[PDB]
Amino acid sequence: GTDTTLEHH
Amino acid sequence: MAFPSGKVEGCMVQVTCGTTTLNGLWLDDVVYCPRHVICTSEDMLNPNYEDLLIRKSNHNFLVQAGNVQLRVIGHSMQNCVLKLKVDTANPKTPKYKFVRIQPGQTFSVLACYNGSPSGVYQCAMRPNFTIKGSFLNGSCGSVGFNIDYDCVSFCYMHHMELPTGVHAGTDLEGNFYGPFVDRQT
Ligand SMILES: Cn1cnc(Cn2c(=O)nc(Nc3cc4cn(C)nc4cc3Cl)n(Cc3cc(F)c(F)cc3F)c2=O)n1
Repeated sequence: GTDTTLEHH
Repeated sequence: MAFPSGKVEGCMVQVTCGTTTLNGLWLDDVVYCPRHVICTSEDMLNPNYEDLLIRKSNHNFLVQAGNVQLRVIGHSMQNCVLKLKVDTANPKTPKYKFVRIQPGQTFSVLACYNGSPSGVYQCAMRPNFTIKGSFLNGSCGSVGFNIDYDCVSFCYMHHMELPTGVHAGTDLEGNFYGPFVDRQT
């Protein structure tokens, strides 16, 4: 269980 | 007349969690920002903050002071503010205190966008605990302050614009001024 929200710089 | 903003400009940072981004305040080795940052777009309407906090790890926070990324080494939630422990103390930390103001009192606001200071002006808290500020999109996390000799009194962290165009936010301990909640309604 890991957060997979894509990071946008 | 607003207070000179130089002492506060050096404390402003950008905080990003996934695609959500806003302004944070970097004092000593702690970054203070609205907890709304841990919401994705879907969560913003009705966030369950306790549950979102569980899902995030330190490495899901991207903190940038200008071009320099700061390493987040801990995080906690205090009322409506998130506190991010970073591995670097801010060398421009002024002498400061946190204070809660009353209606009728004035303060200076440093409006910021994406971590970068944009303007300074003076506001007054109205009797219903809203302020008629000058804030655009991206200004969440901008702070209000007064200068008391060598000491910066932080009194306001901006959260949201209300439907009538006035603004609402918290003190630096995360407690709202007025009967508001940090949700997109
Ligand atoms: C017009 N105006 C005047 N003051 C404000 C302040 N403010 C803001 O800057 N941003 C907000 N929502 C976000 C959207 C995002 C989109 N991305 C990619 N990242 C975002 C980050 C934020 Cl914070 N909001 C709305 C808002 C922010 C809150 F912190 C809150 F608790 C409820 C809310 F409805 C906003 O008012 N905009």
